[PDB]
Amino acid sequence: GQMRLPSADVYRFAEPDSEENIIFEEGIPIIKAGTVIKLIERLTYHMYADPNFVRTFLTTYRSFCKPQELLSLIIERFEIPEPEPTEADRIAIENGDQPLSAELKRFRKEYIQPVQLRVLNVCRHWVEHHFYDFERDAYLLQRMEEFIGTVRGKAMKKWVESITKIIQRKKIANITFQSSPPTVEWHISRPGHIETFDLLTLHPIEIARQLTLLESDLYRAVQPSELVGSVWTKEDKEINSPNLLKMIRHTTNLTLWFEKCIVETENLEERVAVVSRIIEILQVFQELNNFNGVLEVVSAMNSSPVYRLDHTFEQIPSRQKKILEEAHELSEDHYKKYLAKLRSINPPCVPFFGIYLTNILKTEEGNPEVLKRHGKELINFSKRRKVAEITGEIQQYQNQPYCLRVESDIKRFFENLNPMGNSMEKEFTDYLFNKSLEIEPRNPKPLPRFPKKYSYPLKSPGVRPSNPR
Amino acid sequence: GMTEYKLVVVGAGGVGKSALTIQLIQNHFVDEYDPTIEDSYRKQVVIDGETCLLDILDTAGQEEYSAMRDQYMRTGEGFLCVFAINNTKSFEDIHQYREQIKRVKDSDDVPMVLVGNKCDLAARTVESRQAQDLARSYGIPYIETSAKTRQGVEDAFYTLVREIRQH
Amino acid sequence: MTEYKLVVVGAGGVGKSALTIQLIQNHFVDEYDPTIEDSYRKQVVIDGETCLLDILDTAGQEEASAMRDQYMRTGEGFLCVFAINNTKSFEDIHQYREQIKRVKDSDDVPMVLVGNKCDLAARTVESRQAQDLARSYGIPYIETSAKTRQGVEDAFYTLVREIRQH
Ligand SMILES: Cc1ccc2[nH]cc(C[C@H](N)C(=O)NC3CCN(Cc4c[nH]c5ccc(Cl)cc45)CC3)c2c1
Ligand SMILES: Nc1nc2c(ncn2[C@@H]2O[C@H](COP(=O)(O)OP(=O)(O)NP(=O)(O)O)[C@@H](O)[C@H]2O)c(=O)[nH]1
Ligand SMILES: [Mg+2]
Ligand code: NA
Repeated sequence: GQMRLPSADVYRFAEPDSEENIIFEEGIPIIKAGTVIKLIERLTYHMYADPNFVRTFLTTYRSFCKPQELLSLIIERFEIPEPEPTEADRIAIENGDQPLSAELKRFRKEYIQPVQLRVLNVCRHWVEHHFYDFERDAYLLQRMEEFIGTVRGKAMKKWVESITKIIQRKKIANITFQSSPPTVEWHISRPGHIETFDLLTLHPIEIARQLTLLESDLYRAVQPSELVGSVWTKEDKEINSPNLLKMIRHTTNLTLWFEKCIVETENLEERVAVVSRIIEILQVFQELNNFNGVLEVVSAMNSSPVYRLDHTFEQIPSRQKKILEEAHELSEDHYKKYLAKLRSINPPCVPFFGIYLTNILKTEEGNPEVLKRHGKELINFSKRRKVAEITGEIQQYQNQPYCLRVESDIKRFFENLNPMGNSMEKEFTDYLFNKSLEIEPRNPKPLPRFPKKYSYPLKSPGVRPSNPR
Repeated sequence: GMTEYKLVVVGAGGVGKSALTIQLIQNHFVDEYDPTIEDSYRKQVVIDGETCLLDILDTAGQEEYSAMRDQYMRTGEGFLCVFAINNTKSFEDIHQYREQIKRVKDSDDVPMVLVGNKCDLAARTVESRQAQDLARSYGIPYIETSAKTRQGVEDAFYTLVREIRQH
Repeated sequence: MTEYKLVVVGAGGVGKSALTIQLIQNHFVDEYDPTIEDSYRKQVVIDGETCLLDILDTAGQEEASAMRDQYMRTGEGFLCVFAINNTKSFEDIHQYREQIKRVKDSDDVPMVLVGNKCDLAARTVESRQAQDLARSYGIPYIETSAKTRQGVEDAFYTLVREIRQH
């Protein structure tokens, strides 16, 4: 038979399941909705572990339970009463013999020890992967340190001593590869001559590599805390989502730099060379699976100032027209081909973040926080699972590092890029559009001629890498 | 077969813009949504007795990718320009959204509707007369919608389709 | 994308977590933080086919030994890890092998025998003894180092191939 449980009057987590406190989806069960008590029971269930659920719960719980209250509830879960001696134990003791304590021993082995270890696993995941709760509430951290540091008894001792050390390390807080990274490539600009760095003077291969390292680092720095609750759209977004916003602002700046390089090149022949070079950078982005970089280029080519430059795009080689067209097709039909390509490639990659943001926001906005059943309000956990499926996908692509060498001067050049200068956005984008009208006027105005601005060769070195001994 | 209309929702972030399309496309009568599902943004409808397919692009949440707006806007035949009735700044943004649409589409007469969205119970700061006057100055319809009761949602999209049909 | 459920089992301290984190993050963990249960995901192209690996990293400490049936039921394939400088961990392998066979009620479960810490000179389990055991199970034997990456991809991706051909 099943183990008997403590009275629900002394231990709240022994109340029987009912549709008034938990609802399952239609081989471990998947929870659609429940009370916070039932969610925590299943988070730390004696019959099975549910590591996905631990991640889902710790990522999303603040929408229905405060951090201080979560800690109180898992401490309450941990403190399980032991059953009294049975009739057979009583009779043995009355005869001066040692009781077998069979029911007590089974309850310890199959209920107390698994539940307690799974509570500690929640604590361990909380500290290791969601430490921001403790960075933002020093008293919460004190309570966690006190709880862990006062767990007695030898069955939990190894993990209690370990979690104590992990907490202390997190308070005061290296890559190996299958091969060597390829050699850094140089074109007109030579190493150390940062004053000459520009779109056409750096090697297009190395532009794409260094932007990919930068954009990968920005992608990898975004934590779920910047996403749950749609906080990057709210009034405190600069406080709550700074790494996400830094990543987006880099993408915007690079797109605008591409547009500025194009329309400020007034000579037609030179401007064709500029556009052709940007499409070569896009080709290397594709080879590197840097989809953020691919769409940075596509966004620039589709911008109002650039899209209308028919005289320029007429002279682009056919093979480059095809590269740009197949990159543009990734975004068509609501990113259908992009989504399929992302799910097919071999990482490392840099995803485009915008789709994730829209899906998290619409999942939050389109589903209710609670479900009303039998007069009770149950937490709608299915909504939180959907959000955590998205944050889990994001995290999966954050793991794999690029095997490319940093070039510190090229990295600094792109970190310091500032195409808008001190201008406001409307000012600047109106300037770009007026430049477009200057260099290729609306029909029937005649096409003017403009002097060259570059004194160095415009011929591209190409995007196939070289390898000296 | 039936005509497909490519509609684009534009407007300030953080003020409930996404509720318009969610409420339209939703199981009208079950409050639930999975935006990741293929064709959670396509809906077959009958407008004035003529069946058509709406394909709605709503990039809510991507407002900070400001250099992508041109690309997203060029996909559209008609536009819903959305502001929140309790956020004056989102109303003041409308002029620049309209100017950007006209530039991207290279036309002074692009099908569009102005939508004032009530996204919570916070106090209204844009009166309906202010929004009606703005819409009239542009020559476009004005529709007010609730983000909670679905009121006005069908009217906003159907009015835009009629603007496309009568262009 | 086909999804594969891999489970990493073996005695405490043999390097199950270090192997998994090396595969997932290309990083070697120096600390010895005993695992309760952790799970990882990895998209990777293997033999030209994209798949999604779900990797369950399990507890080796004996205090968790009564909690294994629940994860053995869900796993498709098992990495059975010992450390080549720890003869007791090698003797513990057969207990994991027999429990997996009981739980899954099968003599034919995808498995790979892994001898970890092969960067260390002071070996106490000879390759031949481990290879003999592997042959008796019908499974391959791969020596690995979570520290240097030697053999790490080979161990995990060989297990994927076993599940695929099962
Ligand atoms: C791919 C490509 C390139 C140059 C090209 N010249 C001519 C063509 C053939 C096409 N049928 C044609 O007449 N197209 C129009 C005139 C040329 N622009 C190019 C353009 C600017 N920004 C873009 C962002 C994305 C894409 Cl896909 C394209 C562009 C598009 C409109 C062509 C095709
Ligand atoms: N030299 C060397 N040390 C290793 C290797 N793999 C793991 N270690 C070290 O061995 C210790 C235990 O590693 P760990 O991955 O925690 O082992 P585990 O099998 O996961 N332990 P548990 O079962 O308790 O979770 C750590 O100090 C780790 O750095 C290896 O390949 N070489
Ligand atoms: Mg471990
Ligand atoms: Na206001």
